[PDB]
Amino acid sequence: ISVRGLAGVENVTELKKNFNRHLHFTLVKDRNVATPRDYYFALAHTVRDHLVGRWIRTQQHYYEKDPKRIYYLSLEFYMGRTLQNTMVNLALENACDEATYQLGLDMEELEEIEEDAGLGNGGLGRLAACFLDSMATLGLAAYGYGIRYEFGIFNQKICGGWQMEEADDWLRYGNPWEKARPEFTLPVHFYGRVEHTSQGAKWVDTQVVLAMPYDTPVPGYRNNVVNTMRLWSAKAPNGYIQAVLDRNLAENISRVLYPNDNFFEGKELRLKQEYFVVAATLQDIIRRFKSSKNFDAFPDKVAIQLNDTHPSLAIPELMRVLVDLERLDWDKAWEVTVKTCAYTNHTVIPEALERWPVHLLETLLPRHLQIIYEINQRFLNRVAAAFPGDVDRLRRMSLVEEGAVKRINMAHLCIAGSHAVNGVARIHSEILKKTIFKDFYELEPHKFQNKTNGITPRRWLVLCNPGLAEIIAERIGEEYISDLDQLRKLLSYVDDEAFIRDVAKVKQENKLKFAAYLEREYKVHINPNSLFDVQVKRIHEYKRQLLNCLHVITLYNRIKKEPNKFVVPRTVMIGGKAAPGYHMAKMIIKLITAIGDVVNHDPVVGDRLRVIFLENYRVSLAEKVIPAADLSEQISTAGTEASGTGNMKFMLNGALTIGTMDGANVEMAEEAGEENFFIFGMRVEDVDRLDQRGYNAQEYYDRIPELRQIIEQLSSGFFSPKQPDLFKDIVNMLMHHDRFKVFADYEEYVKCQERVSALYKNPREWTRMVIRNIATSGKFSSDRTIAQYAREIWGVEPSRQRLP
Ligand SMILES: O=c1[nH]cnc2c1ncn2[C@@H]1O[C@H](COP(=O)(O)O)[C@@H](O)[C@H]1O
Ligand SMILES: COC(=O)N[C@]1(C(N)=O)O[C@H](CO)[C@@H](O)[C@H](O)[C@H]1O
Ligand SMILES: *Cc1c(COP(=O)(O)O)cnc(C)c1O
Repeated sequence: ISVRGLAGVENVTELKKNFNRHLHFTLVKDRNVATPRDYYFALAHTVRDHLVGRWIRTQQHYYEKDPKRIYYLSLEFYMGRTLQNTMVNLALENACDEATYQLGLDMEELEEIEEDAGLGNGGLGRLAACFLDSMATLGLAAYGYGIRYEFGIFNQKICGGWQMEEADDWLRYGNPWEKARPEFTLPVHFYGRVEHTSQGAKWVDTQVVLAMPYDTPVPGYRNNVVNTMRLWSAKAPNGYIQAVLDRNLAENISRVLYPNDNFFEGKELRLKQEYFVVAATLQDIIRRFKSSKNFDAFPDKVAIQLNDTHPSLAIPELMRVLVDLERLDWDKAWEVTVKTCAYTNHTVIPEALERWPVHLLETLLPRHLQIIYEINQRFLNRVAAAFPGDVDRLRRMSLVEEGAVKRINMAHLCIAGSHAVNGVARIHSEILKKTIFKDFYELEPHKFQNKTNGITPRRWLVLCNPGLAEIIAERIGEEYISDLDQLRKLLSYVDDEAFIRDVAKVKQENKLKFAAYLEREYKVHINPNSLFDVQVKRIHEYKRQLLNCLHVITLYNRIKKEPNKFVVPRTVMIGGKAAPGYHMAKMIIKLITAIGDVVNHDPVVGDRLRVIFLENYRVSLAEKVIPAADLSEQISTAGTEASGTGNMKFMLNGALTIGTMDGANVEMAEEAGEENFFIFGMRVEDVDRLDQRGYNAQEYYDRIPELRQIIEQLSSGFFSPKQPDLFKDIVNMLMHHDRFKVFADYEEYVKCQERVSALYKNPREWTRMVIRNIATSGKFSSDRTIAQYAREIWGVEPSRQRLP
């Protein structure tokens, strides 16, 4: 494969030399007892050596040049594995492949040893990771800042058809990429009280937790740029035994990632994590600023991007530093703060927005609450000046929410304290200005923007689908890898017989490889000559895995009704993690496995239909299953999925999409042409009209015989004979408390699925439509998204110029 680079003779020689050297000196092993794991580590250290010179030169270059610095703060960075990504970005893949082969090893088998760095829940976490990759590739002096969790998202086991959570001890064998930096450890304060003297305010009597940074290299695509991701680790400050044991209390701050996707859990520990990242990060930012070329120019030299409201405390924290410590007058400090910060909102689901009770804030961060109240007062003074007499607007826009439990609306704080606020897909950003943040948009229309998400073509095409990346390069070269819009050139081949044959060959190759993986690793057998119908994403009610479930049972029931009637064979795969405390999501996973239990063992169905639940869906699994997918399920209720990103890996990897007009699905359909998509169901307007007159699930049940049959099968125990009432909760929700209107999209979804099967019956036309999708996926590269952030928000110009 040409996109994988050269395997120079000297390079290969040197690599084998360093591989053996590391096995000896670093791993302290000898070939006779070395395990595949040992070899994986020897290769990883060998590959890591190649990043060092560039890492040092890059950071040195920024200190010398002093460009504006981009600080991307996030509580999640779902990086996945690093070995292949590093070889790809450094053009070492073929060289290492040859070197390892000459050493009698299979590089791919070695790659399977590496643990996914799973410091993320799903979309938002992965976006942070794609963004890091694009910022480096675009030559931006960007710094990823987060927290080094000891345990990322739990490993999902399925036992008896149910999800079981196991700690994700990803650091057991170490992390060869990161570099501990204990020398740059910083103090973070908690609790305490505030004193107002003659020098202003003073935060005193605080408890200290130390933040120790660990730096990870972030390589751009062959431009010799290696940026940094700095993750903070909590350390206790500098009878007796119990006192030493109690050091765990402070160190617990960075122990584990809260496993919630699109759900706010107001736990004090989570608040600590948020302030922890923010306080330490901002000390780094101020220090760099001071040793650069004073505060008037701070915004010209610093950009702080908030990945949702998670690190929103950065606003009052910056004000605290500027006012309490640097002694800037409030007004000036605020001007600087707003010009420095920008907020990215990723959801409209109300239960996902952060609203911290004021008592928690008053106790844990007394000075920050005082600063927040002052920010609010001045902000509401401006609202009042702009809309005199509009008292309810004041109440609505306030950073303070009034109930039994007074809370602080973190999103309102972010809008008030940021010069830019953006949504993550056109429809979502428009919805923001129309509903949720309408008052704010009216007060400051210019603050509001859109930055449609993207995914990186390196990990999500070149790494995961080398076969596809190769046939594409065969026709248009390699420029598209960091200029995805060039994929448009592929429209010239919709009628090219060789390309049509190869696109289909590549997909079938991936399907065989994926089938081999499931047999080997999970001992699951799937029919390779079936349509691979895939819905992989976190289990949620709004994502409607349940709708997928209704369809699957429909397919089963239709086959049983007319057994001799031909149907396009399908392997329906659903995978994803459920937050541990999310009851319905866990019941849904169980229904999925229970459906398979019946469907997969009915002799009449045979291999015409199979339903499997893919265990432990994570980034590394996404890289295997997405390239093998024929149909991509993106069926959230219109208006609920802010953007989605899995939708865009599927499109880029040759799968056709069946989905609603939600999030970026809208833009995806627009780019490819609705005739090349399988859009169905209610649009946002329809959902609202239903909400206006009231959603009554009974009407659909009463009017659709096939739906009725399925609900009665669930309620009577057809999918749980030993426990007839097992799914009563799902049925009750669907029939009476379905916020996401599953029944309302059932008929159109089943009809749309019929249309999917019809096209699949025509391999040639299925493939030509696929080509029209791949060819128009360019807009969804994260390089485009990031270039937009740079020019429209950060005020810096991206660049593809190589470093020496
Ligand atoms: O005072 C200094 N003298 C010379 N080089 C420096 C100095 N401070 C930082 N650097 C260089 O700039 C890099 C950037 O460090 P940082 O951005 O503060 O993490 C350092 O690793 C050094 O190469
Ligand atoms: C707190 O809000 C979120 O986490 N929002 C989400 C997500 N759950 O991943 O963010 C990602 C990245 O923007 C979006 O693609 C997705 O539709 C949205 O739901
Ligand atoms: C991309 C990705 C997600 C987000 O997928 P959506 O379908 O947009 O929710 C979640 N998990 C992993 C492992 C991903 O790679």
